Amino acid sequence: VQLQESGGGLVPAGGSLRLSCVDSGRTFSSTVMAWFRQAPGKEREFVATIRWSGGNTYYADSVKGRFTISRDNARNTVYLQMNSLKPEDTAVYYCAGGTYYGTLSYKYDFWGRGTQVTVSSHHHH
Amino acid sequence: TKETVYISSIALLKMLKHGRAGVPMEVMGLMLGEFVDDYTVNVVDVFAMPQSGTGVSVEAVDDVFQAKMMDMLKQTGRDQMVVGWYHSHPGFGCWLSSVDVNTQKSFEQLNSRAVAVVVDPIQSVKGKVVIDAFRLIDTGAGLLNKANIQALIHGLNRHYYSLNIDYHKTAKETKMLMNLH
Amino acid sequence: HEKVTIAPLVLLSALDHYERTQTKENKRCVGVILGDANSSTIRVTNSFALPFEEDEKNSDVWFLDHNYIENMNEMCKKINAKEKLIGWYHSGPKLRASDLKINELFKKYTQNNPLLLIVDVKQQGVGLPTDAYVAIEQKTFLHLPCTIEAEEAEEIGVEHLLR
Ligand SMILES: [Zn+2]
Repeated sequence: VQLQESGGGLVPAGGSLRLSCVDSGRTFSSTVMAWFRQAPGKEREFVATIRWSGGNTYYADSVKGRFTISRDNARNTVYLQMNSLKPEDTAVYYCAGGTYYGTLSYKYDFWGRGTQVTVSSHHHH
Repeated sequence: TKETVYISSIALLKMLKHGRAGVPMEVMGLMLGEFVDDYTVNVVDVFAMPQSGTGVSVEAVDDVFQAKMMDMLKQTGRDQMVVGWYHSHPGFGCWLSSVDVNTQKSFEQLNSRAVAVVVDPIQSVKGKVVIDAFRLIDTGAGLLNKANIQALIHGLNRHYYSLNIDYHKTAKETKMLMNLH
Repeated sequence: HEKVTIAPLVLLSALDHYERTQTKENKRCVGVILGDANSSTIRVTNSFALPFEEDEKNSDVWFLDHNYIENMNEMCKKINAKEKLIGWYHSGPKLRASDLKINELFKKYTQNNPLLLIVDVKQQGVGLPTDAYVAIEQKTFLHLPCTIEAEEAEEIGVEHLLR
């Protein structure tokens, strides 16, 4: 599968994580990468989107001022830096790619398998 | 950078079909999608307004029709906001009359980023699609780009300016289009 | 010499429907198809989605909203008089056990023997993502040949989207 997420795990509240996603570029061409997240018994939710060329970025309100998405496009990598984490940020995180710069999950072309972020509700940074 | 309206496959086709079926009348509908950063408007879908209007005013917009449609679309997983409106001018070409300016004003009140799309579906049969997207300019009312000023002046002249247009397609849609062909 | 003419938008709308409703592995989506059936070739020119629910574990329980077909067709009639209700579609990939029964209920909204379009939304095959069926005693489904016919406006649309 073309996208492989990495990073992610358990962090205390207030803590920091950097998620990465590497694209092998062997079946889908993309001009846009996004992060999505899915908590159990909630809908998939948009986190952040970036254009390969240009680096323009767009963020979900619940995530502004604390997450940063960026891309090393010569190394085909996307990053999600997560700061000031809150227990409600707990979810499986998916990178996705395609040509649609925006928010709708079904407009993206391919998906990584997801990586679990668990923000502790007891332990703080 | 240049603001750009991204139009999905079904939105373009539904527009083309509705404009063509309304010839010789100017027909009209609403466009659904989302606004993103400042350089990006996605048009995901579109639906027709009935031709109750004599022509294309604010009056041609059927509030109870719009609501009933939005409500039923919601029950089948289409939940996007209204990002503007489109209308056809059959053979007249892509620009705005003064009445369209007024229609667009009233759309900008609701939402400052609202877009107006004009299709000429008659000229489109020459083998190329004739569409554009427009917004009013009166907010803004030493290196520069000469063609950008030339445009920003014709803009002030007619009270509106054009946006770039692009088409989005999913990899799946791409595959399907290649078989409908 | 029964033939079906399908407009590309219809198939693109089945696709968009199936994707936006996040249709799970094994599940299916269902709608209505609109066009002209007064002649020996059947013209499918439009479609719209239905709320629809079935029981994966029990194929004899399913729910179709009849109010919704009535209310939507009414609204389609206000934009195009000529596009009538002629059948229904689903995403398949194959014919399901409850299909004859569903088909029987659509008969009350059509003026033909309803056409069933099975749209392949998974695109894991070689050509036309669509098979057209009609019920007939001879009660069983008859495969009909179908083809793509695009009123010129749509056709250059489809080609503009590929360039
Ligand atoms: Zn006009």
